[PDB]
Amino acid sequence: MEAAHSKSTEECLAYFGVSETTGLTPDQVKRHLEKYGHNELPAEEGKSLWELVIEQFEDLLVRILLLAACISFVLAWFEEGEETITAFVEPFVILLILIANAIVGVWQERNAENAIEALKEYEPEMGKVYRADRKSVQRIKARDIVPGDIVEVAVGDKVPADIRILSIKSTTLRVDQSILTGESVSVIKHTEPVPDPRAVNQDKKNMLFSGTNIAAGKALGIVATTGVSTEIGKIRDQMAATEQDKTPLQQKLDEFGEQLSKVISLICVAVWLINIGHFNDPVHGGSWIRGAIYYFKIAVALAVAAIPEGLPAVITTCLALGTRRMAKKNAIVRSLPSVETLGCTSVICSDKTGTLTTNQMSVCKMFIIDKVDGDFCSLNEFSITGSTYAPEGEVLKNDKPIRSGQFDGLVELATICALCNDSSLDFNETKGVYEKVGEATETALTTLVEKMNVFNTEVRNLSKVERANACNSVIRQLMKKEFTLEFSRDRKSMSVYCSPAKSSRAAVGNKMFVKGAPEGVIDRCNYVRVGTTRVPMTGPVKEKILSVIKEWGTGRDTLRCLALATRDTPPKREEMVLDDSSRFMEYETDLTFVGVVGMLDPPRKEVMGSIQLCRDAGIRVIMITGDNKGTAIAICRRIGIFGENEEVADRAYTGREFDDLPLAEQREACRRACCFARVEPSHKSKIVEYLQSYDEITAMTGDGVNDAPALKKAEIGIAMGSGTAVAKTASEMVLADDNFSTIVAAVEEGRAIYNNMKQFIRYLISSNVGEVVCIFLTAALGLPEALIPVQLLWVNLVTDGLPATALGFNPPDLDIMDRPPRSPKEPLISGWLFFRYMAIGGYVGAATVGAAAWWFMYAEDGPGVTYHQLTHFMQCTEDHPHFEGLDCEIFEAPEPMTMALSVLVTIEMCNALNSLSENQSLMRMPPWVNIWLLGSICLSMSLHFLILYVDPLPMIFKLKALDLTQWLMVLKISLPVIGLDEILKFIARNYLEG
Ligand SMILES: Nc1ncnc2c1ncn2[C@@H]1O[C@H](COP(=O)(O)OP(=O)(O)O)[C@@H](O)[C@H]1O
Ligand code: ALF
Ligand SMILES: [Ca+2]
Ligand SMILES: [Ca+2]
Ligand SMILES: [K+]
Ligand SMILES: [Mg+2]
Ligand SMILES: [Mg+2]
Repeated sequence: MEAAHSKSTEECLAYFGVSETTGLTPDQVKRHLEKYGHNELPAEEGKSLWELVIEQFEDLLVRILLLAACISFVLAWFEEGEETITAFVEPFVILLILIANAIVGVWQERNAENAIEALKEYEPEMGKVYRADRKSVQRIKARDIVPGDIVEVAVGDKVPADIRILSIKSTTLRVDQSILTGESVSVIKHTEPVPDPRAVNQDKKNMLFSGTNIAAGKALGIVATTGVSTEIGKIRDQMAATEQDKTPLQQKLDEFGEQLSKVISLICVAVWLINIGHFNDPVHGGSWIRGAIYYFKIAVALAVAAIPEGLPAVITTCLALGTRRMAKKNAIVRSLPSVETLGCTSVICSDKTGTLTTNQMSVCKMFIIDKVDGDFCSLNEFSITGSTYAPEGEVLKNDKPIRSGQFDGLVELATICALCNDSSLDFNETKGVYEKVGEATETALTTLVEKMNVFNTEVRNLSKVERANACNSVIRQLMKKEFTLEFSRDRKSMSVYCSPAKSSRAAVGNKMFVKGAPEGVIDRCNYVRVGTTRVPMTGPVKEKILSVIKEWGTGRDTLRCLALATRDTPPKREEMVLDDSSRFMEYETDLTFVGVVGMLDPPRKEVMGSIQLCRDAGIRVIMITGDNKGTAIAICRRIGIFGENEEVADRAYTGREFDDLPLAEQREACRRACCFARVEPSHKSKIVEYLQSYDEITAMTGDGVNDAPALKKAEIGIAMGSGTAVAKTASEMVLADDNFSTIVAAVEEGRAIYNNMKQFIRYLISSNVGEVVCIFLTAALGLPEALIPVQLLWVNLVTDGLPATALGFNPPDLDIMDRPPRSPKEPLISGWLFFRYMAIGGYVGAATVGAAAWWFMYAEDGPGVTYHQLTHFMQCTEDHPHFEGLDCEIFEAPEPMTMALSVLVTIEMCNALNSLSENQSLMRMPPWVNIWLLGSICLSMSLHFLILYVDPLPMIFKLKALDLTQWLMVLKISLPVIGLDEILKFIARNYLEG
């Protein structure tokens, strides 16, 4: 606990009784835990109140049905309806379907959040600290850090706790603290005291807040506060939902449901108009109000029917369900649209180092100069065993193990690697493995030096903890590190200014030690070290040096190379201005070349596969990396971006080559090229922008801070679990797995959600069109009514519920990942599908009217009215326009009506079976692909039998239907709807378009 940023570095140190370079003792940590608790926020809890999630009423179309239930509650309250109790059923036939869908949505949401919180909580967040028990920085669960330990944080890192900056290791420290202050651009810090106890966070320029991100630099601090006392910890409970509006496809279907409300309204008012000619008929006693309320009831019931009340839930669900599956593949979705968007992605740009490759770097080859004599130049090459970051392995020259201290050239090589390095190693006592701290490239150097052991230091007798940095530390004693010129990607190198260590001999020379991408560094060398000697750089030498790099980079190990050099006579520090990062390169000139290291960095197993799948899915994959063009192309081949032999001249480019081109041609290069190399963070962004200028959906994959811009710019930003917090922050998705395959899976899933949405819509429209076709085909053709207000509410309850919501659990179509991506601006409803909705809608409307007619005319229990309906309904009371005045009222017979209602349900349930797949056959995609659907259907059929045969019920609705033969008819009329769509799918398949 420390109230102050306004006290000096010293004061804070003294406050906790801590040696700045060593950090807390075990016993100091034991106390501070007890006195302050773990560094975490208890919260973790309650993201939605059981109630909250229930209130996914409030939606577009659900509020309509909600209203509809009130009028039925009020029309019932005035003693009537048409029958007395039949009016108190009405409201529950409407609420029921609503409750059902609500239950499922709520369930899927709860399951999703659980699954997500399982994934997020899985891998523990780690911090880096100096503590007294270990000389080198060590990594602990952030949870364990307490006020008063020395914390190290560098570029990319999430600040783990609220920290008072003690010492800035780079020329600058830049923090992205948007999450706290809203401050959108990164901001500069210093280590000087900020006197005002009052001062706002923005003015605490010597502090670093838990949850912010280091955008540039490296720093050392002492922790002031942790857990709930944390500046961000105080404010959590609060905010008006920095939470959010719905997803593009959600807004699309919403707009589609808005204008389906239009059309249904019209057909509804139309029912009420097309009738009310029947608003004087004997049935409601001819009153000049009664049958206007009745046909108003027919309208409303028809609206509730036609309306897809479950559309808002089924999207919500397919979404939550998509998330739940992504979480099961260890992918964290930070932003809902990510799966649907990724669904129609035509291009996946991707970083290389740590993203496409494993980022488990090992130095396996290195060389220095051996002989230089005129046009002859020769190198001492070396091999290094050990693939891992473990200091165990040996240097080989000519298959024989050497003692690197034998070669002065290697002594300097080791010296630079050690000194020009912001990273180190830590040995995990539990996992029992040597882990990097800071960047892999840099750490590889660290582990290299330990292997080279150039001062023959005695290490056989050291713990695995001590052995980690021993040889490095030895070098650190040999030279004092005045300051460092942080690595920056423009010059593609990094520097370190040093003076000799004891101050034993003042002015025997300061040095700068340099490491960097070989082409730039070698260009800034005028000399070439030969052992302890120096000689002028020359063409033949450069050509030699470079060719062996080309060799290693392009070879079968595809080595990642770094050149190392010393500046023998640096500027005086006084002539050096550190404020301006753009002078660092000139400072790094007049160099002496020492040598080269080549690094092994294997491509991930899963990658080549995923790329193949993208090809098939019509998706492009571009590599975009700061690394050398040689090695980047070599790796593309190894990954399958390029085949092992292809002129690539026209479709791999460096940054320079790319910038050399005119804008027009840059844009076009992006369309054919798959490999961009030696490229800055601005370029990654620009390339993505270019792709986006073909109105395509672009995804960026990456691990590093140099990916954030592109990660942000892209439609979907996918960050590695292993990578930086800043890359993760700029992302919509995070592979905690680091498993590239999930990207493809995620594509497939977004594709499937779309297709599931489609099938739902097809199912409802076509079916509910038939329900409407039906009522208008009677009223026009001039028949007795086929259904009543509650009978309409019944087909609705039982066709528009779980059989529909179920489609959302349809499996992926069989060819889903074999057609190219959908353009995002495609007509939601295809002209051709609109037709298919009508074909089906028409058969359904006609099959249900034809059913009641068949009861009347052809049926043996029905009166034998024979063809021509006997031509009207006029008959009325006893024996009229005497046209076989044989039977009196048979109209109002429940039999014809309950016939139709049973064809409607049965047939609707049939073309749900067509809605397992857009254009696939029940022969290839059978009904048992979706069991959930089949259950729902039984539940409906089941519910529909109940209503018919449990003896109070049929009165509330209508008389039952002769099991044995009437059903055989219902089924005979309804089954063909399947045969119809299945020809219609045959059309769209065996002719094709989309
Ligand atoms: N810490 C460092 N110090 C000096 N040079 C580096 C360092 N890290 C990387 N480099 C060099 O700078 C280049 C640019 O790195 P970057 O832009 O991050 O792309 P990538 O890491 O994928 O190569 C690398 O290819 C490597 O040659
Ligand atoms: F890991 Al890279 F460019 F390939 F930063
Ligand atoms: Ca409905
Ligand atoms: Ca329906
Ligand atoms: K983005
Ligand atoms: Mg990377
Ligand atoms: Mg990198």
